[PDB]
Amino acid sequence: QMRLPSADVYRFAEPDSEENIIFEEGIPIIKAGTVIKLIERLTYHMYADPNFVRTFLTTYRSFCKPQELLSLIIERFEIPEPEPTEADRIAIENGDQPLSAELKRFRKEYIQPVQLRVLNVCRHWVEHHFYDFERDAYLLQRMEEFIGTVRGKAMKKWVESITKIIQRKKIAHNITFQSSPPTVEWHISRPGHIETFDLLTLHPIEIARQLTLLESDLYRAVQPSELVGSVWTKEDKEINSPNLLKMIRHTTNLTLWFEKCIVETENLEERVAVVSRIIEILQVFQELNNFNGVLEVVSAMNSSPVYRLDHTFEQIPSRQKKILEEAHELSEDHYKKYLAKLRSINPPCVPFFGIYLTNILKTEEGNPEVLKRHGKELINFSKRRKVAEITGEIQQYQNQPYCLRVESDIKRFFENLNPMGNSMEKEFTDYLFNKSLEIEPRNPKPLPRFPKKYSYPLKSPGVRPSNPR
Amino acid sequence: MTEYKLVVVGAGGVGKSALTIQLIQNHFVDEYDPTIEDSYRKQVVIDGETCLLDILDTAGQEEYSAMRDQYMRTGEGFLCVFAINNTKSFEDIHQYREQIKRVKDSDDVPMVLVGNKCDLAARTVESRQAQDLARSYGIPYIETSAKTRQGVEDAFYTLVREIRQH
Amino acid sequence: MTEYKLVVVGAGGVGKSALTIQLIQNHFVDEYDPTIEDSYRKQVVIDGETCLLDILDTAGQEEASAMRDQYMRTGEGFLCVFAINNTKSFEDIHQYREQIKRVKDSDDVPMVLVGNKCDLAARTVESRQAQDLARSYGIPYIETSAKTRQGVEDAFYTLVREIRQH
Ligand SMILES: Nc1nc2c(ncn2[C@@H]2O[C@H](COP(=O)(O)OP(=O)(O)NP(=O)(O)O)[C@@H](O)[C@H]2O)c(=O)[nH]1
Ligand SMILES: [Mg+2]
Repeated sequence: QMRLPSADVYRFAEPDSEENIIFEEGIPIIKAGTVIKLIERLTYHMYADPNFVRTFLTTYRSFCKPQELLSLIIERFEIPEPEPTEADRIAIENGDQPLSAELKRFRKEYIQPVQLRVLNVCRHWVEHHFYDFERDAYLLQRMEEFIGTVRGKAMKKWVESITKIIQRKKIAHNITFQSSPPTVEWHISRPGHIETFDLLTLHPIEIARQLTLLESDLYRAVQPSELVGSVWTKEDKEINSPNLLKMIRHTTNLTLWFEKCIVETENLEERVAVVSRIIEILQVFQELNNFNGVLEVVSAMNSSPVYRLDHTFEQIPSRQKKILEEAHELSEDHYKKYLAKLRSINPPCVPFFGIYLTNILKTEEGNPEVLKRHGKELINFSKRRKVAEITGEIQQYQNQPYCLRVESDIKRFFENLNPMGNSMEKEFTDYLFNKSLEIEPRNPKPLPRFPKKYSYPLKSPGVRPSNPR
Repeated sequence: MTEYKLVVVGAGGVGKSALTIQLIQNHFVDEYDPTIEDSYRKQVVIDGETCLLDILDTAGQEEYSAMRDQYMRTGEGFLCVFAINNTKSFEDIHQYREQIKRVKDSDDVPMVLVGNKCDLAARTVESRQAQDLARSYGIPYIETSAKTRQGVEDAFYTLVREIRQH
Repeated sequence: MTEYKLVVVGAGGVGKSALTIQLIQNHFVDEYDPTIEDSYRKQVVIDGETCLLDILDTAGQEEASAMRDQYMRTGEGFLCVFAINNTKSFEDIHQYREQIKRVKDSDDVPMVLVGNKCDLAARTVESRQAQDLARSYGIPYIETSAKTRQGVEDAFYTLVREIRQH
C-alpha cells in the first residue's frame, strides 16, 4: 500500500467509517457524509468524477458557507510530505543522495492528483459560480491570495491560468454554424412597417421562428442558483429567480395574447381564421422542437374562454384538429408523451420548464437534509445528487443554439406584447370569459352574428417555407 | 376499479407539494425520487371500498397562471389549500373556488378546504374563520400538518367521500 | 436512448477542449486554459438513433499523467488528437494508443485519429503519414478545425458509430 499522512497533522486522513461516510449500494457513489469526508471525495486521489464537482459547487451552500469551503480546500491542498524511510536515512547518513522511492510515489499518486483536483474545484468555482465572490469581497481576496502563494513549476501552468480567469471575471461568445439560416419570410406586413404587425399580417412561419429565438434565449438564461433551494417559490423570488420568472411571464403573456386575439374576433368566420392561424404557428413550433411554444398554444386552446367555443372548432379542418389533439396529448397522464418526445428529438429545442420545477420542489421537500447514523448527523448528499441531476438536464438543453436569423422589428413587437394592458389579472380574465359568452352564448340562447373587423385577406400563406433570396 | 382524479390547488408556498408527498411516498425508505413513474398514483381502501387515487399536483408551477384552467378541468375533486400563518393565501381561496366552478362549468363541484401548518411561525388564520368560510361554501374543512403527517389522509379521503356522495 | 462514454486525449494544446466546446456549444474558444478534468453531456440523433454522449475532456500537460489510467478504464471510445502543425504532438499519439491498449487490456478499442487545426496553413504533418499510422491501428483518420467546425461532427460521430458496432 501507500502510507497516508498522520491524521493528527492532516484532517483528511481519518479513515472511512459508518460514522462519517455512507456509500450507495464503477466508481463509489456517496449517499451521505460529513463535510470533511465530502471534501475529501470531492478531491479524491484514486478516481475521477467531474459530475461530483458540479453537484457540490451547485448545492453546497445549504450545508457549508463559502468562506468555510475555501478554508477546507486550502487545508486539503496543504499536504505534509512523509519523513525519509529507513533506506533513505541510511543513504543520507553515508553522505550520498537518497533514492526517496516512497516519497516520489507519494507525490505522484497522492499529492499531485489531490492538489490538481483542488485547483480544478477553484477554477470551476470562479468560472461558473462567481456570484459567491461578487457577494463577498474578502472571499475573492482570499482566493486570489491562495492561488498566488502556490509555489512549484508543477503547478505554475494552472496557477497562471486561474489567476487570469479571475481577472477576466472582474473586468466584464460568437457562434459558428454548419449550414446557413433560412431566409426571413414576410406576408402582409412588410419590412420596416412595424405599425401593421399583427397575428394575421405577419407570416406564421416567421412568428414561430422569432418567438422560438425569443423563448430559446429566455430558457438559456436560467441559472441553477435560481432553482436550488426552491428559491423561486419564496418571498424573495423576484431577487433570486429573475431570469426564471422572466421566462414564465413571457409564456403567460403569449398565452393570454392568443386568447385575446380569438375572443375579440367576434365574427365567426374571421375567428375561425384566427384559430386556424394559431394552430399553424403550433405546427411550426413542433417542427422547431419549441415545446414551450407548443404548450403556450395548448394552454390557450384549453382556457375557459376558448375551450367552450364549439361553433368555432366545428369549422376547423380535420387535419388541424388532429394537430391540436396530438399536442394536447403530450401533457396527458403527467406529461408521459412529452417526456418521451423530449428524450427522442435532436436539439436545438426549448423544453417546457414547468416539469423541472415540480420535480425539483418535490425532491427538495421529499428528502431530509441530513441522515442520522449512531447519533452522527451526516449531510444527505443523495438529495443533492438528485437536484443536480435535474439542473444538469436543464443545462444540457441550454447548449445548442438555433440556426435562425433574428428580425429586430418582429422581436421588438413580441417583446412589447402586453395583452392585459394596465388591467389587473382578475379583471382581464373576467373580460375574456365575458367576451366568450358574448360571441357564443350558452345554450339555449341563440348564436348571434357580428360584423367583420379585418380589411385584409384572411387566407393563410401556409407553413411550408419558400426558397428564394 | 375506480380511479379518482384529485387536484391540489392554492397559492404557492402553502405546502401543496408536501401534502401530496406525504400521501403517496413510502415513509420508511431513505430516498425519494419524484422523477420515477407512479409517483402520483396510490391504491387505497376508503370505507371498505378499494380505489385508485391519481393526484394532479403541479406545485412549483404557480407562476404559469394561464395554464391553470387546463390543469383543473381534468380533476373530479379539489383540495383548496391555504397556509394557517398566511392570511393572503386564505383570502385567495374565494377566487380559486370561482375558477374551479368556471372550468368545471358547475355550481356544485366536490371540494374540501384545507388549512395547512407549514412551520412554527405564528398562526394568523384561526380555525373558526376557516370553519365559517367552509360553511358558507357548503364544504368540509380539514386542518393538516404535512410535516408531522397529521390530517393528510383525512383531507384526501374526505374529498373522495365527497365525490362518491355527489 | 443509448449512452456513450467518449474520451478526448492527446498532447497539451492540440485543441482537445476547442473541439469539444465547438461540438457542444458551436463556439470556438480562442483562449488557452489548460484542462485538468472536464465532462460534457450532449443529446443527439445519429443514424436515426437518439443517444446521449458523455464526453470527458482530459489534460494534455504531462504534469497529470498519473490520473490518466483513471479515465481510460471507464471510457468506451477514444478520440486521439494531435495538431497538424506540431510534430511532437503527432509523435505522442503512439504513447496514448499503447496506454489505452494496456489499461483496457485490449487490441480492439474503438478510437479515431484526429489531426486538428487544419485551418492553419503551416502544416508540419502530412495527411499521408497520419493516414499510415491510422491504418496500422485499424482506425479512421479525420482532419478537423475546432475554429471553422470543419470535420468536427464527423470525428465525434464516427467514434460513436465505432462504439455502436463494436
Ligand atoms: N487555428 C486553430 N487554433 C486552434 C484550434 N483548436 C484549438 N486552437 C487553439 O489552440 C489553443 C489550445 O487549445 P485547447 O483546446 O486549450 O487545447 P487542449 O488540447 O485542450 N490543451 P490542454 O491539454 O492543456 O487542456 C487555443 O488557443 C485554441 O484556440 C483549431 O482548430 N484551429
Ligand atoms: Mg484542454
